[PDB]
Amino acid sequence: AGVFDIDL
Amino acid sequence: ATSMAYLPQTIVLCELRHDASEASAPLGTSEIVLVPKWRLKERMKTGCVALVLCLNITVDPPDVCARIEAWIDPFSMAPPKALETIGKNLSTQYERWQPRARYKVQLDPTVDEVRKLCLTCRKYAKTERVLFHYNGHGVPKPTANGEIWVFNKSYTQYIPLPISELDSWLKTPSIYVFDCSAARMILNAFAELHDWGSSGSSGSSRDCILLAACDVHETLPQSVEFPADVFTSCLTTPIKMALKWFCRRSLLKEIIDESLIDRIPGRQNDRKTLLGELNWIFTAVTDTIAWNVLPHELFQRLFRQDLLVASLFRNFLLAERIMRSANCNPISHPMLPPTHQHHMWDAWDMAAEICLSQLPQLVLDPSTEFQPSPFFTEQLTAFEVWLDHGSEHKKPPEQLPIVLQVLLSQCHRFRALVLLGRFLDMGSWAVDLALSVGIFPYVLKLLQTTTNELRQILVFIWTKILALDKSCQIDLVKDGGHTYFIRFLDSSGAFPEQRAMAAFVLAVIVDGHRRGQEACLEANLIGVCLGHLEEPLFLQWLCLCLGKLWEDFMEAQIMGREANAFEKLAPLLSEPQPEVRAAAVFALGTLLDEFDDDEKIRAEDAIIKSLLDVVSDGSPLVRAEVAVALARFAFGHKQHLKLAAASYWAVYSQCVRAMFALAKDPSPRIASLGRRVLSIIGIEERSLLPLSTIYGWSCGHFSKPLSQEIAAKREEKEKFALEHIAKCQHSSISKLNNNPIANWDTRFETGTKTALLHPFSPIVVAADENERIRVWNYEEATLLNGFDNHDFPDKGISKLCLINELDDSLLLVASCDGSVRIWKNYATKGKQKLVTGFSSIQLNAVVDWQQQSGYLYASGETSTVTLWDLEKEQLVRSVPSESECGVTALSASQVHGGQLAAGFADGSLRLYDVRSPEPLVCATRPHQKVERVVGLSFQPGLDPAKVVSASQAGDIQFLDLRTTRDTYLTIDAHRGSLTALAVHRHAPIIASGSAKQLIKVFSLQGEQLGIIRYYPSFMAQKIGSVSCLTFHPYQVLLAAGAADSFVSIYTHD
Repeated sequence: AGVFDIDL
Repeated sequence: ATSMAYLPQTIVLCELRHDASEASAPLGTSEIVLVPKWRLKERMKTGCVALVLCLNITVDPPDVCARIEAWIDPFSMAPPKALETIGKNLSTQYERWQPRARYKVQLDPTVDEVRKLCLTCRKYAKTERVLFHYNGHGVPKPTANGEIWVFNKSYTQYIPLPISELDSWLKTPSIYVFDCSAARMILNAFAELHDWGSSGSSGSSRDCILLAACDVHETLPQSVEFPADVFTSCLTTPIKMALKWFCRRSLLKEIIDESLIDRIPGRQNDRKTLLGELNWIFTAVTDTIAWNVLPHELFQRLFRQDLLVASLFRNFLLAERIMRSANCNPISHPMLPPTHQHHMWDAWDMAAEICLSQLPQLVLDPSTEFQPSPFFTEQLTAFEVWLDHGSEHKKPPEQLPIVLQVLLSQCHRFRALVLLGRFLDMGSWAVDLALSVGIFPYVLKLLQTTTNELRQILVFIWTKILALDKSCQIDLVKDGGHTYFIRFLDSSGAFPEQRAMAAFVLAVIVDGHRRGQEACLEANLIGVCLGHLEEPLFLQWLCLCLGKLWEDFMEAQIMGREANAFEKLAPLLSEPQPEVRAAAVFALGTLLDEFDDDEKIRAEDAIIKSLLDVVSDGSPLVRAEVAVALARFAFGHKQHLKLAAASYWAVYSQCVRAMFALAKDPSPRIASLGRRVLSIIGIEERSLLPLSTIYGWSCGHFSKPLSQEIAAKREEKEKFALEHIAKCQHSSISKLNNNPIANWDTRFETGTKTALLHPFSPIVVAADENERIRVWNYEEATLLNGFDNHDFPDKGISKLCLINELDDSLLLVASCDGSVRIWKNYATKGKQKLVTGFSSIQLNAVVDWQQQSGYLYASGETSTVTLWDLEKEQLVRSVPSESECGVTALSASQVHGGQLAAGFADGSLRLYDVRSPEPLVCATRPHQKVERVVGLSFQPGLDPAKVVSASQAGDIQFLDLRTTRDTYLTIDAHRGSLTALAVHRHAPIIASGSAKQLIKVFSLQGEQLGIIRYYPSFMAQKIGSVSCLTFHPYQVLLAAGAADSFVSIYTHD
């Protein structure tokens, strides 16, 4: 959904 | 001092369920529905990319040194290999921003080649966006007739391709990049291609986006410090360009090896490598500028919609800056404000210098002693500074887009989330700002983070989000987010206010959403909640959650029964908090839906019985909920309830009682609900049912963050009172000034029946026999307000009292049928709202209010005195009077909480201590005629002695009940027909009235202080109901009214 990546 | 008995600190009915002017929210009304704006569902994709490259190598066009392109020297490779490599490079340069899209290259093409290129791209990416990249460096400049230049086969001529025919080949969803001189000329052509209109902005219509390198007159740079590919290499390779520009300009250049920029360690994805962290900071910097500069709608389209347009428009702000330095001014079609020289490029310049100096030594050895840049930490601190000072609707916080970027890395995740929550807390506007940046999906993905460090903050963030926008249901359930909060309910993580939020978040997840209900049903949310049922907000929200879960969903209802939910919910119907009880009624209410018994009939009979026990509740909030559950029940049992209503005009006759009871309720909003329930039965298709409001009202608690002048006017009145208490007591009170200070015409046709002097202002209140309420000023000789206490036909006034004298007085108005109505703003010209209304006594009702204890005592021609606790709005006690005749008069002591005096129809007198296991303290006759006690009161003092016992016979009897039964002192006011009595609160003085027109003031020792004779205004000879005698609480002011139509006021000169 977002433009930027996420780290988990 | 002991005079703290005289000044009670107990405030009552000043809670959020008793709300005032703007908000009719309190209850009755449905919750405020919203209409969102941040909504563009179409996550758009650029599916196909056409790179057109018009450069003859060593053949300049005749509109003329620097010649690098796509970071290649085109002279170094020879023309045909050079032009291949530049095509390959530029493709991969773009491809890193959008790897899942098709890239087609066209080198020194014909018009015919460009036609098929464009027609093919459009045919590939039907609705998806197509990107056209043009590079007209080896051809002449675009015309004022709106032309691009290409070739013919043999490369002998420059052929003009008009913009019209390009825009025919590509269509609606498309975006353009023009890296050529005089590039505006193309955008001006585009603007004139279509008919003007089709929009409400500067000059738009289609979904055609256009990036161009320079203005109409301008030409691209020629110095060697820039390449030819400047605009492209900004847009497509920003970091490499930004640094190479930084070296050659700012630091002066010859100190720093420039080619280290090509050999920067790491990859662009890893935020923990020096390269990717620099790329991260860039995105963060650029994206922040765009957000603060652009409006909501334009930013969302360009910077949030398409991963590639977001990249291109981010990287365009670097072009905005660099090109500028080289006599070039680029323009996008959605135009966007001036972006260069923003206080934020400063932060980039700093981070890039700190990077470039470090770079020299990381090459000496891959030491990986790469210190993460302070940038992020530095910026979150400037967000904290904003959150303290100027933290209003005083322009956005600026750092907000950067707070989002930090949520993407564990590095400073907790403080970012903390500060975000701190920001969301300040209001709906701040939730609207956060969601606009694009916090929703990242905060949503964080619902898979097991780190207990977070969860307490994450529940709170989601509380604030769901308090604004209910619709996030769908997204939360689809990702299994609901489980995150169910875990939190069953967690060992302390603090039950956090658990209420969890229950609220789940209640909203479930609210009218069967996908969510079913998901939470499988997740055992009935068990989780019901486990806790064995703090008030937490209890409130367990019920609201449970209620919403089974609502219109019979599987859950079955599960609730066979988990004994009724057996656990029912005990909350007694709880002191109205909010809780009302929520408990809701939950049991939504469990619903000849001679037969299956499982459910046992439950639903037991449920409705337990609801009918709370029909008579003191809080209207509760009563409203009981009527809705009754409406629901009434829907299902019309067959039975009509037959019950036939004979009235097992359990169904009880329901009919309650329906007609509700229809005659004092609070008219409850009454209208009762009238509704009746009409459902057919006394005078689901859409006719009234809807519960307890959930909607409670939700407002969360959409609200989680003073000094309150004490100011409190101490004002306390100082005034304490002083006037001592003066009332200590001044030797003289005779009555028979010249009255007013003789006010009420215009009551039958006359004044009861009256009330205000302590801290110059106000009278009077009441008709039909309960019209006037508010006469005596210092201004004017009317402040006029009422009708209720519209019902059967009228009758019993009592007028002030509630919260020390801080904004509410006017209690007791009616002879036992109804009690409490009004705010009764002194205002016509803005006077009913705060609460309930029926005490469940006749000739008599009532009294005790501010000290919060108790309302009410009785009349009944066996019992009924006790109401108004902090709870509950029927705390039913005391038997033990008289076998009616309570005619009723005085509660101001000083001693709990202790009550009562006069009786037979002339008898009783003390009660309502806080004792046996309430009746003593029962005495005094005065011995067998006529009703018309009035009584405790003596002005600090004991349980008693003026009391004006009998209608005419004798006022004083008695001290500590020592003796018989009387202190008798004074014969009147030969028969005593019609009223007045006993001062503090001053040693009393007064009494007769049906023979006459009023007599007396000392407390028994002296006459003044006779008065209310003369009649015509010859009816009916001044026979001298009903309202009453003293000013803190002053020696009498106030007299009768069966005529005048309220006269007196004083003692």
